[PDB]
Amino acid sequence: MSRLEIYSPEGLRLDGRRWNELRRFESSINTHPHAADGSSYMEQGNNKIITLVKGPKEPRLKSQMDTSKALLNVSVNITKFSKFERSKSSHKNERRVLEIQTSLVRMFEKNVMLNIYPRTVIDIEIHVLEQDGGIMGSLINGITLALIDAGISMFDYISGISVGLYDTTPLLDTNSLEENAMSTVTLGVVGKSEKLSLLLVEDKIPLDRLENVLAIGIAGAHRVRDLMDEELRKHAQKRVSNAS
Amino acid sequence: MTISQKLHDSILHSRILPKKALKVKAGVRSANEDGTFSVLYPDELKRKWSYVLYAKIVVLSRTGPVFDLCWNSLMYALQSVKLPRAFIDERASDLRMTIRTRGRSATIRETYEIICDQTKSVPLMINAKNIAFASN
Amino acid sequence: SEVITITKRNGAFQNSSDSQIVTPGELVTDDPIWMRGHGTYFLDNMTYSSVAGTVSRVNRLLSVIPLKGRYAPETGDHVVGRIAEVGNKRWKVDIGGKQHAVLMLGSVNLPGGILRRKSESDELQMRSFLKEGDLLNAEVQSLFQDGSASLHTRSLKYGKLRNGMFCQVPSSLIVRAKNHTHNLPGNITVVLGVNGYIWLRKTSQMDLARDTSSWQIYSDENDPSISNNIRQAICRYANVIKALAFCEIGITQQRIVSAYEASMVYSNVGELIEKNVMESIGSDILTAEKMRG
Amino acid sequence: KDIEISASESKFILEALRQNYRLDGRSFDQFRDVEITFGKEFGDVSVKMGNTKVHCRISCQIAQPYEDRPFEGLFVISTEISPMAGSQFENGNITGEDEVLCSRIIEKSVRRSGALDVEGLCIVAGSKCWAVRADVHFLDCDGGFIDASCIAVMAGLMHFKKPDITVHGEQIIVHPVNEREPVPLGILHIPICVTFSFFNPQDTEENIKGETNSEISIIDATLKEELLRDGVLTVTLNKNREVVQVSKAGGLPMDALTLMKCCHEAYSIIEKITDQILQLLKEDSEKRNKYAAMLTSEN
Amino acid sequence: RRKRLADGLSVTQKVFVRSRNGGATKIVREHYLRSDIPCLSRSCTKCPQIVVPDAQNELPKFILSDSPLELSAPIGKHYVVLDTNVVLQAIDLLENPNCFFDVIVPQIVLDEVRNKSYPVYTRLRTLCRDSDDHKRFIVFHNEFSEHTFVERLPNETINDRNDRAIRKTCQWYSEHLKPYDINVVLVTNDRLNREAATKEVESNIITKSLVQYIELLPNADDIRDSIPQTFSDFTFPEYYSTARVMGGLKNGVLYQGNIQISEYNFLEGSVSLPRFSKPVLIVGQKNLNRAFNGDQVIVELLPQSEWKAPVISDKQRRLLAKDAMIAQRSKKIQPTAKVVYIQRRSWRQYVGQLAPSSVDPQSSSTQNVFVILMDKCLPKVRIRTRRAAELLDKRIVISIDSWPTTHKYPLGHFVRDLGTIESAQAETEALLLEHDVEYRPFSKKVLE
Amino acid sequence: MSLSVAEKSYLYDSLASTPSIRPDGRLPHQFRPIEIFTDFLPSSNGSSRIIASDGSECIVSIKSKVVDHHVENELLQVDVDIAGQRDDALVVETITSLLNKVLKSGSGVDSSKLQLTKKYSFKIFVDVLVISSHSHPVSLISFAIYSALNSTYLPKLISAFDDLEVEELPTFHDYDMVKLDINPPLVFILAVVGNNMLLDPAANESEVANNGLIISWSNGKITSPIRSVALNDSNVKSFKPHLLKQGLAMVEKYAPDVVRSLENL
Amino acid sequence: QDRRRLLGPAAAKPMAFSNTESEQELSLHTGFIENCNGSALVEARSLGHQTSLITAVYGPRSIRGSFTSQGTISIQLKNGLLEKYNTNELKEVSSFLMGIFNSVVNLSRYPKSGIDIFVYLTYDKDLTNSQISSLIPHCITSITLALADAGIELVDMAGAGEANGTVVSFIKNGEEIVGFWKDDGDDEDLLECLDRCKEQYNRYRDLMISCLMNQ
Repeated sequence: MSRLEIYSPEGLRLDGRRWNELRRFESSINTHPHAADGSSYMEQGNNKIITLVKGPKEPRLKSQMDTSKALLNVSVNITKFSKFERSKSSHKNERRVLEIQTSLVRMFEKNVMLNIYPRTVIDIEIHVLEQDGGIMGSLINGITLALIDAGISMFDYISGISVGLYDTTPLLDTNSLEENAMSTVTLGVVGKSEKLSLLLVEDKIPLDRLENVLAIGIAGAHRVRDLMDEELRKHAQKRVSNAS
Repeated sequence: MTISQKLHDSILHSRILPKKALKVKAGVRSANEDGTFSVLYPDELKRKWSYVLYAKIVVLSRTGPVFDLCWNSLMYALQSVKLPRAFIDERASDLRMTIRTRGRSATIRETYEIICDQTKSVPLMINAKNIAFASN
Repeated sequence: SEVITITKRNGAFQNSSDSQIVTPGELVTDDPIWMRGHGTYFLDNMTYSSVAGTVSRVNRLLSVIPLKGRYAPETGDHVVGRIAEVGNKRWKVDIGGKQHAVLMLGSVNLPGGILRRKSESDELQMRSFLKEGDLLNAEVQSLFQDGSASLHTRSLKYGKLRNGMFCQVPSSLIVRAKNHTHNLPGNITVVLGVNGYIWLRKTSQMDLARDTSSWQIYSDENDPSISNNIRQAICRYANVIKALAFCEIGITQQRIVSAYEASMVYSNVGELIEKNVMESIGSDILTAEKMRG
Repeated sequence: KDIEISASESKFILEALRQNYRLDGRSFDQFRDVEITFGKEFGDVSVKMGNTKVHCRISCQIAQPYEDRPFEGLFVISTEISPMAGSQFENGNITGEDEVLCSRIIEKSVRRSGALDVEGLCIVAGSKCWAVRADVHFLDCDGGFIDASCIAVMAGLMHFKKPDITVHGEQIIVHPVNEREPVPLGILHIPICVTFSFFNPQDTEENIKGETNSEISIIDATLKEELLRDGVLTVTLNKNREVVQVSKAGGLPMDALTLMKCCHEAYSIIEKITDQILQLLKEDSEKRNKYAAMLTSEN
Repeated sequence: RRKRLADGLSVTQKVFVRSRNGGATKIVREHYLRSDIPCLSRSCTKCPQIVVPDAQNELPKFILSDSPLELSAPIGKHYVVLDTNVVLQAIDLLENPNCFFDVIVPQIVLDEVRNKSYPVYTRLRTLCRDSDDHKRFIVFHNEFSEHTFVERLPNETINDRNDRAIRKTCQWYSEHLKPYDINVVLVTNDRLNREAATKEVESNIITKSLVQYIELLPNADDIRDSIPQTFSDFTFPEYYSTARVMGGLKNGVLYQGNIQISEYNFLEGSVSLPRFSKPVLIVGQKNLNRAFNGDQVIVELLPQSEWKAPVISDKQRRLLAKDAMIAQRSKKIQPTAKVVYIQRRSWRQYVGQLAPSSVDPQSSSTQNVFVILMDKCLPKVRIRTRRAAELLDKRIVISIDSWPTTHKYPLGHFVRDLGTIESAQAETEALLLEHDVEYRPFSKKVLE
Repeated sequence: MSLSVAEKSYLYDSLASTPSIRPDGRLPHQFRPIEIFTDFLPSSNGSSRIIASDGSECIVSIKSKVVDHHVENELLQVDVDIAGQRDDALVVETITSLLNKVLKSGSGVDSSKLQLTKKYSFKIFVDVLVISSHSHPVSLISFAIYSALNSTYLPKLISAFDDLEVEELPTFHDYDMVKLDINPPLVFILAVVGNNMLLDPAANESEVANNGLIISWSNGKITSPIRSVALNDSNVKSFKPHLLKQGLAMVEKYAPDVVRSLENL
Repeated sequence: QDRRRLLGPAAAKPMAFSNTESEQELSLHTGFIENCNGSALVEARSLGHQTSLITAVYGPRSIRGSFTSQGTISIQLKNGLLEKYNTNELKEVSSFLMGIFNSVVNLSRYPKSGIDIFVYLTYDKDLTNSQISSLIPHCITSITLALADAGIELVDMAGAGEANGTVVSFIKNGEEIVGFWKDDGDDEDLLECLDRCKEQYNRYRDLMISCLMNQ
């Protein structure tokens, strides 16, 4: 029994949001010029991520080398101050995390034009600072910045969002309070399409909603890569207008 | 990683140690007059307690096989082990606590922390007629 | 009269000519007549960019030049290499670009010259002439199938550095010209790499020879006679590089001279590090750019 | 340790899908046949689907519960690969990725899903509970391990029984095995996972901006089939039509409308196989009791 | 501070510290205001312009009529906006079918109820959805409302901004209800909140108390006995503080359970504790400490000086608590306990009968009466009331209001007017509810 | 870094000048320009964000916790993360173990200000994430922490504080925070070249040095922990002690001006 | 738990108990480990405090990494039997160790060659009714004797002396300092902190050279 109010009959959420609404969504480009040529910062609500990309460059060992394409390393940093309650132990080989480290690779095996970057290394650095739930799709949207943040060869935008289900009703952009309150699904959505990169369900879901549930998140996901685009573009105008 | 196993194995196969030798006979520290403490010890016989022992072997300047010297060095350490006098509190403050279920409840048992004496000790009882030695 | 810049800003993570600017995933057109080059991928009509960059339409060739990326190596360029590794008869050496350049064993100026011919004992002395991290002048020959290219030293003018100091910049602000070695009043010399690597040293006679012994081409020696008036004059040219780099300024040899004389306000050379004052001198030259040419 | 296959062989299968053929002899959307056989012990089973062979084991013992959930018993699944089942594998790599790809599934398939009542492991609250163990062994791989280990664990839970208990404070009376019977366990729901296996016959762009969905999805990749696939997807369901987990972790891009159309076909498959377990559990226990009838009349 | 979104939409941070298990756990949330907040009424024509469907694709129903009970000018037509306290005092007055048909529930008022009582919070959740043609309850989410949202002022407690926002909540209302001359009536019980509007501080606002509202009804005589509310021989003790009992629970000091107070002995009862085998008696009128039978309470053992044979530190009591289990194994002298806190009242609506001694025949005015309850184990309740000559040969519903320090018998108020003593219909009725039998007809949300 | 030998002479030449010359030519006691941000992780008791001139980058977080100050000795804990490195590495653990000593509970730390009750107090967590460094990073890291403690608010006690007899469970208000009054220490990296002593060694300056120091500043003075410290290990030379005696006031007569620049609000 | 070792059943616990200018002294010995090429033995006993520890040499071992011009030192501090110093407490000392020997060892004599140093904090009494800081100088002495036993090119018998929570390491008969370590103490006691350290250093190095030249 929860002593609180999940979703109002008057249509409202905890901050008063509707079921089809987002948090405040902020990106940034070239946050760290002195660090790497890929440096981008995310605020999606209180989900705050520093995203860092190194490459395309020489390996540390000739063993870790291919004569066909690039490699992709995922290093996730969950701080012990990432949550309200401070976690005791470190996470650096936690089997929960390694799954995502697998996950973003296979999500991003297929945007990178791998053949045109052979014998070189791409390393993607993650710094999870403030954690607000919706944690999975929070990452991917930070990734899509960071590859463009160096301008690496690719096909498309890739969008990510967790969308939750309170009993019948979809919830775009849940939080961790709502995440522990109901069943949620995250979608790794590619560009403008209807094709998926990531699809992950932990919670128990009745089958019959799911087609409708999947039909929800696309309009959210399309508005994601929407808001990424111009925000890059108004940055992109700021270069040449003052470069030239 | 073989070694600590291999010893323990034939130590069991030595049949040196009945667990009667692990039976601990604790006292209770009588909170006596004007703030003094004497531990009432029972003698010659509600919970029970058991010693569990440990060993560490450090090996320096390995020149060959080690197992026999691993064996034999333990044996002389075995005869030198005193069993320190363990006692519990007279009535420990650490008592039973309850935990609420989603309507029900249970009781944590009282936590009598055994304490070994700073001073008293007894030796160790050995099946001495089975104390082997090693040779390769 | 200070030690450190401590200025405070609390309560925030952060403080917060027309051409086509295109994104990845974006259609350019589907006129089939266009040709498809760099930054471009496609499906039979659909012209699709892949980076953050600009549409370049060359006369039938459409291609996308990005804005962000590493240094692009091209042949015949005058850059600076830091010695990464030694191979079989090969060397590895950083450009700053995507990968290392390679450098053949006989690709270098031998002491005594060509009268010193080949020897297999030379690979027993690879570490003799070269070792790690060292800096030099190199001439970009040609490439491989990928885009990785190689170097050589076909002159006396190319060779291992000494007599000064290194600095480095983004590769963008370095402008192209028909010349790259430059000699500056103060008896000193900039060796602007294209790739973003910058070496200063004292003007040699060979430098003086450009405008009117040979056994010292792997030495770690300098001229022993180095005044502080040399040395402190190095640092004044040193910071004004980073001034223009912080101010995003295309390097003109004259602008440096213009940077140097504008820096004559400040004799305290340590004051050449200020975020404002570098920007102020940066603001000076751009205003001074609005007079001459 | 690297599997080497010719690109000529790579095109070959890719052609066979382009003419709707696959090498095993099944349909695209057809699953292998499953042989379930129990050992004499409870929680002992050998499970076999053609070439892939597995074996698992259920046990339990006495321990205290955590501080974390002081109400509930303890349970965990080991899935340590031995290089016995194929020479690809390290000696017990718990840090390999595919291992984790085998791990987190069965972690979510069982532990976070909760088919098993852990609260029914509480002997006495906070003092003594059960420590229930699930060691998964692989024998020989033709893929479908994560579906096989899905089954063989859930097979094992429906065959294990735990012995008899009597409590008096500390006087906790574990009875002899043969006087007082062992007692089976409480399963909330029965999950069955399904591997889906994905093959672009085209480049990237005709998957990306080629609007025409043209991507072949099959069930239960064989070993050679598995080495060329482009995306990886597993869903899990029950008899009560709820979806346990879904995991598409990247790989090939993939239409949503396919996935629902995929997951419906999962349902009719898994239900028939589920009941086949259910009879065989009964029928073996019937054979246990008919041989128990062949024992007491014998003795 | 606050920030803006491009939809004209506001975003700010509400942040606090969770005090659970004594921890200091800082909790931060973002907060949104919207500008599509409906006024939810019949007469307004612009809040129905902004109403948008839900995920089930519905635009909801705007039910507060143009026609309230109209009263004497300067009331005229009016709506009612409440206090939590007047709800906390008079929750059953709200459930009168005869009156109060059109009430806005403010969101903060909604929350303090959800802060205070869970099944009382059910009833407002019950009434608002089960509002009908007659009686109409809405919930206005005023702190989701942009135009009524306020902040924490400097040097402020949380109570101040509560009253100010409710004042702010009413302030928007009549402004939106100027075009139809339906007023808004703010009801309170707080005398300091009945002080700041005496000067009419900012808003020319309708600040009346309960009775100051009640004294303006056309039919207020029937309802004023549903208004909630020396008498001394000694003084009863009190109940322990919050940090005292939470400080008592972990150490094994304090105990809770249920108590049974005897009918054959009104002043003696025992509990069944989880740590304890035998029913541990609590002896003494002060030791029962003005709780009722069946309630959830929190008890403390008594010293052996008060133990019965058929200190400052809790270092003593625990060792004495061990001696209780010894005395529990005695069954010759067994311990006594007393209550020190009440975990929960098991109060509800109650039905009884009055005392003929308590009533004056010649009087027509307000007077004290005690109610003889139908529960034999529970004592009489002083009822300050007018119409006792009516209700003496009649069945009644009360509800207990409070227990202050002095009163040997509690303050409560009559709620529902039932019918004649040993009439078959009325004796049918209380036979249902005092046996907990639902009888009310199926409501408007049922028949849908 | 890996630098070239011909520089390494000239760099060791120019800095060991008797009119000593930095590669950027500052005065020998100067530091380099930085940027200091805090108060930006609003889930935390305090936050911090500091920017170097070479782009070295760190953030230190402040989370608190209420604890019994009798059952626990260390009331204040430091925990450090460097990006790019294993837990097991050297430079990690030494710097980690250092700042614990620097913030011992009564050495320069005024744990009475941390004290909640006669029974309880505040466990604090100095939690450190370094994005990048090109330096021996330590003296940078203290600086943000100094601002981090100067950017930390704590919820207010409501009830009383004597829990020996009555044993009350302490109560906090839900909005009212008070700033931690504290006098945090500071750390300075030093280096010895020839007969010269530079302040704030940059990485080039850090490379060529014969040896270097770490000096603990607290309370407006020099204090412990103080360690002689290697930067490289190809150029490690010994040292006259008066040079060691020289640097102390050389720190100290320029220390509070850096402090007052940061004691500036 | 740890699947690699024998740690007993988990619910056991170890046993518990409750309450119911001076001279330092050495005994220094070499040549007693046949795995190594340099060994040194140290006894220490001072006033409440008795300490014994072992320093072990392996060198020159090959380096599978790459080319270096010269040698490379590796130092391990490991708990012995009773005293358990903290993990991060250890390596800080290991950091402080390496700095001094990098003003000692002719690494230029030893290209592409490794140095392995194993220090076993074997057993310590502290019967006294910055606890690691009291054991610093004896390490350097224990290392130096073992490094003489492997016979490696060392510039000086360098040693450290202690004065009350302060460690200062010398060369040239104290005429230069090579390693500085300070904890809390007084303020500006440095000049006396020169002295008592120096004379112990003046004591110790003579004790060391006696241990070898007389053998």
